[PDB]
Amino acid sequence: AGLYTTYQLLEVQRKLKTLPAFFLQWFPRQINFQEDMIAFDKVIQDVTRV
Amino acid sequence: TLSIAQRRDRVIAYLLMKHRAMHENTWEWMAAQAAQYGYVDVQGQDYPLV
Repeated sequence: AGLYTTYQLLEVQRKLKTLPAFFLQWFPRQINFQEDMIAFDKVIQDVTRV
Repeated sequence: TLSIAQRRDRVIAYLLMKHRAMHENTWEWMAAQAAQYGYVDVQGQDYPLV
């Protein structure tokens, strides 16, 4: 003491947060593409009319 | 990628399937009416109510 208090540094206490993946389990399909856009065609055919 | 011959083929195949299925839907509907009410009212734009 006097000039300065001596210390022991004990191990650092890091806390690495993360946002673990949950929703990306329902998005299993990956496509890397250089076309401008992606396109889907959706078709509905009711076949229950009398 | 389709030829106009093939578009026609596709649409006709679909229409045949639609017709088969519409007839079968009418059978289902008639059966339901018969089983439930013990009578069936048959009607149409081109068929008087009997």
